[PDB]
Amino acid sequence: FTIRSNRTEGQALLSDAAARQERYYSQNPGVGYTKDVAKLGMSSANSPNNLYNLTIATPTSTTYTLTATPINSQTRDKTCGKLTLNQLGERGAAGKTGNNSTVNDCWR
Repeated sequence: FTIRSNRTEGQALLSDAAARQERYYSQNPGVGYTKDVAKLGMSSANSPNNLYNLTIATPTSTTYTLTATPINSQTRDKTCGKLTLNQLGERGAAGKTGNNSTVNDCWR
């Protein structure tokens, strides 16, 4: 249960939620993406071991940015902090986005 190993759970929270966004959109034509985790078929915005909490922004009806914020013991993760993922598949960490060393290492 290193901070580093625990990041896998945060990454998965985001990737799984992105897949759910695409399904929700397809299942609900004309409605757009959702900020409600229940509509994604999730019973909690927390990751299974309560290491990250998922929040969702939908800047437009056809875009979303997912944020996994460390909670509980994972708040010690100063290096990677909040992980992010959007509808384009762009990954982020520690306030940065894209194909760079900081983001890439945080997604390992």
